[PDB]
Amino acid sequence: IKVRENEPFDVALRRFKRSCEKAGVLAEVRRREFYEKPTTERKRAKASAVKRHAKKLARENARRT
Amino acid sequence: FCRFTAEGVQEIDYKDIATLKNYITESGKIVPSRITGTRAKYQRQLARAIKRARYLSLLPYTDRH
Amino acid sequence: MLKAGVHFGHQTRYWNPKMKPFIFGARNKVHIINLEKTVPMFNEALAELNKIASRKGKILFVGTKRAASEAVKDAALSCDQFFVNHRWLGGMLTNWKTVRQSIKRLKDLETQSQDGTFDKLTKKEALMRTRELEKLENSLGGIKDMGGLPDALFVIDADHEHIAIKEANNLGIPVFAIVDTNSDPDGVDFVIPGNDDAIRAVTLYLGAVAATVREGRS
Amino acid sequence: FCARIFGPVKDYECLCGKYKRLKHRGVICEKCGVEVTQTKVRRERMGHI
Amino acid sequence: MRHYEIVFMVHPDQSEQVPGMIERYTAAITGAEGKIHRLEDWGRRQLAYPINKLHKAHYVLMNVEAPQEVIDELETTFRFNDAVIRSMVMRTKHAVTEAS
Amino acid sequence: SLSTEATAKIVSEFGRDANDTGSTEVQVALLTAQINHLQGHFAEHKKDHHSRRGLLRMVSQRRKLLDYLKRKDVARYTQLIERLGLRR
Amino acid sequence: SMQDPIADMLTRIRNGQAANKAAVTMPSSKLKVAIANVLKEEGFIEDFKVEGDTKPELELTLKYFQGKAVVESIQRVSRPGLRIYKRKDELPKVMAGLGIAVVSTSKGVMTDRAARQAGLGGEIICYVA
RNA sequence: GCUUGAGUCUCGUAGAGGGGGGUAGAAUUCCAGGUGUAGCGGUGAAAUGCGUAGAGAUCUGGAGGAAUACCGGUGGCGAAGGCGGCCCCCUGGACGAAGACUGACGCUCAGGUGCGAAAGCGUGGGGAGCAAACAGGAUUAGAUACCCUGGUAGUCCACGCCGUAAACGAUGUCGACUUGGAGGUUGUGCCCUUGAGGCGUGGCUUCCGGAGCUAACGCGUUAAGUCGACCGCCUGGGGAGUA
Repeated sequence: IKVRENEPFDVALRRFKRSCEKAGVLAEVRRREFYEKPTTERKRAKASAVKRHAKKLARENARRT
Repeated sequence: FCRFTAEGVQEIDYKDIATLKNYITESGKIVPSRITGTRAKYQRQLARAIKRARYLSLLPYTDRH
Repeated sequence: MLKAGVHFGHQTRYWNPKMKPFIFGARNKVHIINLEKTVPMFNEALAELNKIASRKGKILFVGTKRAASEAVKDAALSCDQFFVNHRWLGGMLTNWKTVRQSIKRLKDLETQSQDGTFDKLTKKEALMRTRELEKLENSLGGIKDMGGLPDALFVIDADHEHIAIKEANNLGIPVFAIVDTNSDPDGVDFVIPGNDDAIRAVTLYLGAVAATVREGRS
Repeated sequence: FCARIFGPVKDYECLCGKYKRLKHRGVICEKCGVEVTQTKVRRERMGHI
Repeated sequence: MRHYEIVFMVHPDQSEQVPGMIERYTAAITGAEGKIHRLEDWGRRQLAYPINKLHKAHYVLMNVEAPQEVIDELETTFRFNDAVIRSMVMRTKHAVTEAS
Repeated sequence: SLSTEATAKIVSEFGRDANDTGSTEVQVALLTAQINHLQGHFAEHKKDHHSRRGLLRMVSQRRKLLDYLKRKDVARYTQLIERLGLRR
Repeated sequence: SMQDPIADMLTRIRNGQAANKAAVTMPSSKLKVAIANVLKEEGFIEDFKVEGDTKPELELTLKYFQGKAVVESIQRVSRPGLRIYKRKDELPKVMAGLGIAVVSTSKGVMTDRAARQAGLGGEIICYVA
């Protein structure tokens, strides 16, 4: 939200901004709500997130080349 | 892995904020359940603590206006 | 002493025990395998392994496992028996009616590197004739001199050489396979569970079988 | 204080803590050929110059 | 009969004329059959975010066992008091004594 | 909601013991006492359509154990509805 | 609710094979005892026990032979919805003589062959082969 | 007459389940006041429109109407449909540890009754954002389509009517039986819960597979597998799910 750092910068540095939320408000307020997307993307999204872990366990078995 | 909502028995009230200023980000946000490893149930129970802290002005909605 | 120190194996819980029956899987941290049914089930094992040995059954030793692959060459080459210690070629016991022609390939190239085309050609091509020899030899060598098909089959892993088991069943050959509680126990002559992925397992397994060969050839 | 030249930091325990179980008591890493073994054997493990 | 963790904040203006009301409110619980678990007066602790006008309100805790029909009249009084700006209660069965 | 303070008393009156609650004159009066106190719920606010299947449940089950007391003891059946009053 | 007790029995017998066990329990009755005692008399099932004081726990001991199930193809005839009343002449002979049919006769539950010995019938319980 | 079926009681558990009302924070449109520019919106490009009668933007204050962020989890509730802030009043369904009982009191079902998102209409309120009808600039051989600037029914709430759907893991409901694992969510019993563990017992749901079935893809303890009970429906498409 607000970064200060007295005078050892000489740069804008939007570090804590992007560390707090920053864009997380814009992504939801720019276009129409669309009553459907939540359902959709909450599900699809996390399902694929679980696949990476599943990938971790299934990629180390053989691979003998 | 914390002795908060596993060994810390019986709902953690928001009165002792000397621990809740560790759960909120220095602004007013909440730290995901995938960051500070706690069971989703009590992250909602801590969500009840932070919610009433926002209703009794101990933990605001955000840092400043 | 309790076979290779402890032949009831080990198998970590993802041991998915359909096999549950065949082992009454006792556990030790990681878990384990088949206490009872493995210890007693090996005396009667060397019994069948003894009879079809005297009636000349040609006992093949199959182990595609990189580590105990030489224990396969031990129990097989030290006697006269045959083996398969490398990459299981798809069809060396089901398309063998064409791999016998591959033996014609293997056995005559041995001849060509000897007195045939050993230096009657450009050096540039010579190199390749020899090279290929090594590759098809390390896996086909233990079947090259057979005068038919095997009857006794000592398959080590089932978790990896399941097709080695399946293609032998293309002719119905009895399989003496040491397996697991998450392997392929269905379709054997004798599943002798417990550990089947330990260097000393194959040490006293094949040692206790190499001795049985030294008797069945009389 | 090397794993390959002398021996396992701890008993059958890798320094990176990759290998743990007893069944892999001889496995050699394609990179670091370090056989996990009893630290007592790390009295017999001599090195050279 | 019922547990209600009544936490309330009054004005730093009433920071001195409220302890007298502390006598009022809990004496009313005495006149309505009820025991108090933790009577506390911390002071005028600094608020989180300014509540419409001023920052830093005067917090006072009670956490009292009283009928719901009594705390109903009570929260009404809080909400209809120029001191209290915010005052909320929790649910029954559980009670505290630490609050620190 | 059928308070516990009343349930243990109905089983205390109608039932011949503190805990012999698996009998006819108990489960009926108990469920009847649920309705008798449920007045306050289906009188005010009215639009509880999901709570309607809850009603469906308990009222019909009540008519099921009465459905059995009828085939057994008609003397106690007319007596049960006579003491408490659960026919009307 | 598990509308047919014999179904609850033969299902546990069919899939008792689909599980390949050696002992299967189920609610017992004078009837099931009868059927299993005849299944024993032949060589379908092995020794059954009525172990149970007032609660008869019908415990069977499945029987195999060569390494194959003797009770291989089995199900019910007298469905609770369709009760098939058969006489003596129009009696069903499973497998032209390689399987039998348990029948509750005017004398009781026994093989259809023993029902012929009596010369009377009616309720043909189930086909067991 | 007796219980392994159904169900009730004693003691408890989590939530977008619902109905009626209220509250909190902040914001788009609009209005006014302090400052100030000649541009703003938007598109592949362009433009109608607005503006020097000081817009857009910025700060503070205010009246309406409507919607619930991070936490969020092929997770939860339910017959289905559908539904996310919180509190207050009331209540139900699902499930479980250890026991006491009635003793098959159970399941389903044409005509029928009830629930029925959304939308249209009759009535009393209603209008910020958006949007059928319509107008205008254009890509184009044309625009009553994709874009944009406005705007009415409507969107919201309550009382009724039509009683309609992809009202679809497209798989009706109930009970029993048939090798498992990684998981997610919600309880409990036992052991040194000394610690975020181990071994059993139920509901819901996803994926990989065995027995089995199928045209095949694949379903697979929530089955398209094996039986019994109950109900609706089909006999090539079009005509037409229409008069």
